[PDB]
Amino acid sequence: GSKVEDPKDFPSELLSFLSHAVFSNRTLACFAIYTTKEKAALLYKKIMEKYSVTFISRHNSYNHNILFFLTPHRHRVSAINNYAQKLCTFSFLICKGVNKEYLMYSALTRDPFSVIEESLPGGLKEHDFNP
Amino acid sequence: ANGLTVAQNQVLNLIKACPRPEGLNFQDLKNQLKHMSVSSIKQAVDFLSNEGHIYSTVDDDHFKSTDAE
Repeated sequence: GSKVEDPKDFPSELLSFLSHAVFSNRTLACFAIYTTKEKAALLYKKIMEKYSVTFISRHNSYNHNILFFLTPHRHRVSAINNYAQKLCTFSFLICKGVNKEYLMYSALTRDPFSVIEESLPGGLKEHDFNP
Repeated sequence: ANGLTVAQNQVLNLIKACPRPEGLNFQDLKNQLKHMSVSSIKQAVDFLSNEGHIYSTVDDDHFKSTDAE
């Protein structure tokens, strides 16, 4: 248009590692929140001490910020969506289930997708999953 | 609906229905299900991990669950 184009979904560069559906009646761990840097900053500290995420990181995409976190406690996808959707009083929110954690992080660490802050010392590893 | 094998269904159930706070270790899986070979259990664990039902709490052998309803 003439200003910042606000999308309603994730970029094609990450859609390949996403489950797409959020109302999927299944358990998940990896969740990504496409929002504003200010919003992702709040969720960064809130979700961390709310679900005791094993890993949380704020990444820069194109026009917004992507909060990538992995919850150890198993729960339904929609359970997280309801919580995130609730905090959309000052900014939008695109939270969807991640199909491939390590794979998504791999894309979130290349050229356009920059790494701002993260809890783990060097992204995700084999210690967060099961070989 | 149940996109899992009957064999794996029991494996996952044994872990989530375990009265142990540690959940169910790999050494415990083969202990309970003696008819389950290590090779088979490892595959099931990997699948259950991809299914997001189980996870390595503080070790690859230390399996734990939360949601499997």
